[PDB]
Amino acid sequence: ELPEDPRWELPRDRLVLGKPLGEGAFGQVVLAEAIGLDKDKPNRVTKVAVKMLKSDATEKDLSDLISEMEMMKMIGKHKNIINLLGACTQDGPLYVIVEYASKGNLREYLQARRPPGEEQLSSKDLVSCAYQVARGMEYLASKKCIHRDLAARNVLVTEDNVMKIADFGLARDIHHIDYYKKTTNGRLPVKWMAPEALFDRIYTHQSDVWSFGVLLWEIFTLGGSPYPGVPVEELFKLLKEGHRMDKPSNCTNELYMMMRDCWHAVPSQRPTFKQLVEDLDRIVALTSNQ
Ligand SMILES: *S(=O)(=O)c1cc(C(=O)OC[C@H]2O[C@@H](n3cnc4c(N)ncnc43)[C@H](O)[C@@H]2O)ccc1CC
Repeated sequence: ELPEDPRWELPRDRLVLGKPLGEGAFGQVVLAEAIGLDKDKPNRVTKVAVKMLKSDATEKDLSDLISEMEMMKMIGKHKNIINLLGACTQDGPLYVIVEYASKGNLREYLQARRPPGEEQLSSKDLVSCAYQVARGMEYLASKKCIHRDLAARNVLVTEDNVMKIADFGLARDIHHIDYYKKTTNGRLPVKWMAPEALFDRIYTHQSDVWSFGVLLWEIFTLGGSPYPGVPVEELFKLLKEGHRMDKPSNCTNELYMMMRDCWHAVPSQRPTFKQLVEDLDRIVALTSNQ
């Protein structure tokens, strides 16, 4: 059984479970409606996302879920991250309630708004999106949190087009990861990892800045796939040689200098998220919406 925490505990009959949002091998997430989430307003419903364990689940699976929830509690609230909203831990299965992003992940979001060959994105929108992710990371970095898998897939979009970093409190042991394991879409995660993290198993804020650069590339290609057709072994050889991706079309020289700056071979020489936030702020201001 779990110890109760009156800070986040919500009654089970106050949560109306709905349709599934997706599964995996660890757990599953479902859409739901929560009544009286806020103490002040107990007669209004709020759409939320609920994470739970699956059927044949180990004690390790359960321990990881608890860890994720605990990390979120300590980290605190921020507009550009998926925030914790409550939990059902007593007399039943564990339910972790978080904010709901109705427009899916950033990759999907971008791909659906590409030009034809329903909604479109201006240059300012793209830069604004980048600015939001940098702010989220800046906050997370301030609370000593290292993401380890920052990518477009792990960034969700709300109904009012707000970017929110997801899966940041995840518990994933180093040296147990499969480099050859692919994603649901068919991409390899090793393609977002800084060289030092990929070869020497060293994760830091600076390694997350490297992944942010690949994320910038994903934004300006509207959801492109990095290193398409490149297997793991050839990826290693490209990184050892200093290879860097080419500048996407309809990207300014200034934004492609930023990407390169994030991909600096020496980790101390890349910009911090505090700096990235400042630069993107000035760029958003000067970028056309026409
Ligand atoms: S878990 O730790 O196994 C886990 C599971 C999932 C997952 O099943 O993802 C499936 C789909 O659900 C979407 N999704 C997750 N969280 C949200 C929120 N808050 N709003 C909307 N949609 C959400 C995913 O984007 C995916 O399509 C994901 C992550 C974990 C943690 C490692």
